[PDB]
Amino acid sequence: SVLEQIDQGSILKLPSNLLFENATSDAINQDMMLYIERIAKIIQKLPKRVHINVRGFTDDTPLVKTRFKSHYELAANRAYRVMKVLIQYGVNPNQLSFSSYGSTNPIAPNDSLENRMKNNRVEIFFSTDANDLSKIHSILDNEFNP
Amino acid sequence: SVLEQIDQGSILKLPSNLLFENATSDAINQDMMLYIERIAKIIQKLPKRVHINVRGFTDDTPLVKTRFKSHYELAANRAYRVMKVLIQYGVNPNQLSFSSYGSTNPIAPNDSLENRMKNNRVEIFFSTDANDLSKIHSILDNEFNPH
Repeated sequence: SVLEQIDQGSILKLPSNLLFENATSDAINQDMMLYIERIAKIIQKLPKRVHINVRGFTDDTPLVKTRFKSHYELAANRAYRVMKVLIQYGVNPNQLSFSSYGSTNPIAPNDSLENRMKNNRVEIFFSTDANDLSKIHSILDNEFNP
Repeated sequence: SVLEQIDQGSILKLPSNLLFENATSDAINQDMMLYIERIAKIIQKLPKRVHINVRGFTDDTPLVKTRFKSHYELAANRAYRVMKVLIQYGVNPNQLSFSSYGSTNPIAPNDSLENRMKNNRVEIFFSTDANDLSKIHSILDNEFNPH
């Protein structure tokens, strides 16, 4: 699915070759722009405390004819560009950040065309900074340990 | 107390204003490297399912003595350098990533130097990708709510 759940938040998975003109570009295709607007709009309906981290991943195919010096960098620029478009479409900048995994920790091994493709993605990870449990513990800790 | 807990994980706050040559640089002061080695040393006392994210934050002071074109970029490069020094000292690349908040999410209002200086931060966040509860919910959703 485009949507996956883990215990500390939600992940929207956007394949990089739908998003970007080519293997080393960070320019977003016109036909996906309003798909990102649609993500910005649904963000406006989420709990006030939601944080949105735009995450870049790449396969490990060596970089060729590009100003980008590493996968880390390509992934960073990609996640950043998607985050920028979310801001254009009205998302509060104080609810956003971007991240880069480069070619590390792939979804699939980098040994087929299909697999490398899965490793090429931007994930939009939705979580919150909740700390009630942490406050609870700390207050009880200070009360019951010296 | 360089350590803060939130319900999804742990936040280690680095002495960022000491680690970097100046506040608009991404070059680490070589004298301070021991501090990053120290952290690196301890990370291996953590299981490999732990994910380690280095994140950069800055004040909103207009950029000055730098090739970088934005706060987002300065904070990214700083988080990245720390991430790279962690790799240097043995931390597994497959557990590591870096993030930038630029000048967003200040911890203090940007309205005095000392407050501004508080907003320049590098932090390491520790978490996991646990999905038991989600799997449990999904199993029960398919069963009692089939589509």
